[PDB]
Amino acid sequence: TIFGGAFAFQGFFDVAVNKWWEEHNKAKLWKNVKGKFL
Amino acid sequence: MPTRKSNTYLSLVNSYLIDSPQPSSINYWWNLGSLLGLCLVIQIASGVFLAMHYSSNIELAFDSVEHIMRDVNAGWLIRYIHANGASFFFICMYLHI
Amino acid sequence: EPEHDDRKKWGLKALVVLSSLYLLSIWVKRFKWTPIKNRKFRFDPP
Amino acid sequence: VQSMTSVVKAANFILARPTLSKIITPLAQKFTAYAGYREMGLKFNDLLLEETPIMQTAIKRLPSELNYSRNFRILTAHQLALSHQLLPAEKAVKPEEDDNYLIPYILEAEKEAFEKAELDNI
Amino acid sequence: VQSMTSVVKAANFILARPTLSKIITPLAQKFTAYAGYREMGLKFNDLLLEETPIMQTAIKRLPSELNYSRNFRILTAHQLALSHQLLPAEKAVKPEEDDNYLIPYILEAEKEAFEKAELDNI
Amino acid sequence: GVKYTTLSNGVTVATETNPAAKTSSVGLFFGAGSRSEHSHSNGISALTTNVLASQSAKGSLLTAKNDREFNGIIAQTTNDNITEAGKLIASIASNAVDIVEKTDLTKHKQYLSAQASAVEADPKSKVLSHLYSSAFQGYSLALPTLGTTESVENLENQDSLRHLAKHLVNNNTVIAASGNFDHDKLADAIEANLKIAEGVKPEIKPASFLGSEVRMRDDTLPKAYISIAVHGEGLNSPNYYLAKVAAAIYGDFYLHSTIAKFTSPKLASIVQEYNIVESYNHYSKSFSDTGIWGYYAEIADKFTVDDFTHFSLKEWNRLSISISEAEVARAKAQVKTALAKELANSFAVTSDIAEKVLLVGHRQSLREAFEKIDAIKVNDVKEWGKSKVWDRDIVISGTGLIEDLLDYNRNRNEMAM
Ligand code: HEM
Repeated sequence: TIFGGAFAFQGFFDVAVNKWWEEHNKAKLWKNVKGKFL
Repeated sequence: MPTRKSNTYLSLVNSYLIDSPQPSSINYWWNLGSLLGLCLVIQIASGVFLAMHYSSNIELAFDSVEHIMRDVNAGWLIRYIHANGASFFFICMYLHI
Repeated sequence: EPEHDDRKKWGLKALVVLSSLYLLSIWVKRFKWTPIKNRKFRFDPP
Repeated sequence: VQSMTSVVKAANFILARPTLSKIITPLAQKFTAYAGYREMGLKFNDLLLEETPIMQTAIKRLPSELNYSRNFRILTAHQLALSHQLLPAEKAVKPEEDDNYLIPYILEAEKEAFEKAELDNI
Repeated sequence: VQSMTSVVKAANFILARPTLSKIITPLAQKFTAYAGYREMGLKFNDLLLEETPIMQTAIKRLPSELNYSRNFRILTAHQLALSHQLLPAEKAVKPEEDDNYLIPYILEAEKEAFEKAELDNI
Repeated sequence: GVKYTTLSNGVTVATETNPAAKTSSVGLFFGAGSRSEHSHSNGISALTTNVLASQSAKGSLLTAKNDREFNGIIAQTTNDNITEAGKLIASIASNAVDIVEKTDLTKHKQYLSAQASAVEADPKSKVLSHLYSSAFQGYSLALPTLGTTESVENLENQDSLRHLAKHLVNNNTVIAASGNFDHDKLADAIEANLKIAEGVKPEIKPASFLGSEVRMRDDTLPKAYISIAVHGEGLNSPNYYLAKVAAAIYGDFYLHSTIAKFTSPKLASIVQEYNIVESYNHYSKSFSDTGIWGYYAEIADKFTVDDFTHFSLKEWNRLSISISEAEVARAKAQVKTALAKELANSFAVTSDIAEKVLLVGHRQSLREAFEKIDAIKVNDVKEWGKSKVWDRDIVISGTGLIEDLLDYNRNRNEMAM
């Protein structure tokens, strides 16, 4: 019963943090840099 | 009698954590004790999750630690939790004393 | 420190969650202690 | 730990000589004022370590009115420490109310204990 | 576990019919004799599991003389078990002495408990 | 014969005339209790009523009725002497100011102060009296009905004379009666003898419930006395009888009574597993617009106060869940009998009819009350329980051996699960 809210909070915080982290570190990630070294 | 006082295990848990009559005037310095307990617990937990991947052999010890850091999922997290939790355990113990 | 990226990201998640828990615990403690914080006494012997 | 009898004996040892009383008594008064217990509504005797058979016996023999006043003072001090607030100078325990009310009973209990020890040791 | 009322009801269910009584009663007597409790100074009622609120109530409701006799029988049985020795047939509890003295009290307690449960369940 | 009569002036004469009444009583009431006082003049309503009730009676029994809301003098006499009693109180009331002006209050103040102290001595009245105040701290309803020793000692004839002139007015006064007598003869007798000054009905001073705990830990007493209650429905509330029904579900208990082991309420069976409580009493006290619903309990063991509060409050939770039809049927019947019992004595009904006529303006006979209670289903009780009990703020009072009574948070948390 409790697991529902816990999972909701986990998913919400995970998605928000991931989006913010990727946006803030954008230029420094491998995914965005690979194209230059292709 | 409430079930928390009749059952022996719940009776003990009650006597120690539920109706334990603490003085009303105790400030936050009296919460270090429980903190230390938590520290011990986490250490033990981390320690166990390190024993599952650590090798006691001298030639394999350090290499096994690096295996934990680099290859084991969350191995770095548990290793650092254990190492820094030793220091934090002693910080809590020094403030305790 | 190959885990550096993931280490700092997990640290961010942990800080967010623990800070939320800490603020909630402060609120709940000041809450539970209002009856004792606001407690008064009177002492009226003959 | 130190017997109340011993500290009273030392205090009388000093007070009997103005040469040392005139020097220490002002210092003692300033120390007690700065000790900070008065602002919490406590008297010196309230601070004494109760958890000692001699101290428990002395408390049990305390008159009803003094015992109730002491209980109220202790409760007020606990409430103040809990609320992290102090009585103003108006409500604080003035120096003259530190009457050392509990010392006579503690000394009686100490004398009884010392007499017992001295008598059974022969 | 089984309510004494239920076992008494079953026993009366059987005993009301000689067709089954004439067959089982001899077997029951032989089985009680072979049970081995009589040779230790115990009656059937002494074996009953006391640690039950109904049973504790029934014992507390027992007359003084019966209670003392039961205490002596239990003590004698414990001593015999401890000494690994048994009473001879002369000193053993005769079959006619198994009077089921405690059954009425247990049945009264069971009736009270069942009445409580029935009344509060409506 | 509940019929009402309005005199040439606005005074209403309500009489519960009924044949086969053992004795008859008449009483003049004005709606000014401790509610309509303030701390400086607290107890003046009781003092002024005692002075009036202290007047010589022509063989009648003058007694003073003092209450939070209403206050008046009641005269009890044989049915044939009721008209004399009616004319008597009109004489008492018309001459109220004159009597008080020359009256020496010193002896009466001693009697009133003695009453108030005696109330404090009795642990139940202290706990209840403190309980009512703690719920309504800051408002006039918190004042003791009979006042307090220090408050009374400052009373003076001017205080009461100001009080009577404010409250003893035609619109704020009612006349109650009961017994085997003709209504018209009593009304005519009153009209020819009652002369009182006109005035507006004083606005009833507001009061609001505030959950709080008042502890008077008294370790020299042999038993722990506690009461816990919530903001129960008061008079002129549609749930007034519903609140009483809810209280009767848990009913009363006394450990040393022959009925203890065989009484219906679930809490009674629970507490006997350890002899937790010696006596407890569930009640629904109702004022003009506010009521307090809860229980009073006396615990003869230092170590079982917390156990009782836990179980009693746990039982309250069952109002909103798992309440049985048998309990509601029992509570409905028990309240109906208790309601009828209160109205047996002619004195009791005279007080009751005065209370309703003042505080609600209309009264319901037992016929109407039985029709209302009989219609209370299990659901209606459960909705009331959720509204007024489930997770609602409690007010706690306790005087003796309170050390084991756990603090407010613990008890209050038991009100929900
Ligand atoms: C009070 C309890 C404990 C304390 C204070 C403690 C303290 C320490 C400290 C200071 C280190 C050094 C780590 C570093 O230098 O980075 C360490 C390493 C280690 N401890 Fe603990 N320890 C405790 C309990 C345990 C337990 C319960 C286990 C196993 C169940 C354990 C197993 C290990 C292992 C395997 C290492 C080395 C593994 C690695 O660093 O990769 N310890 N401990």
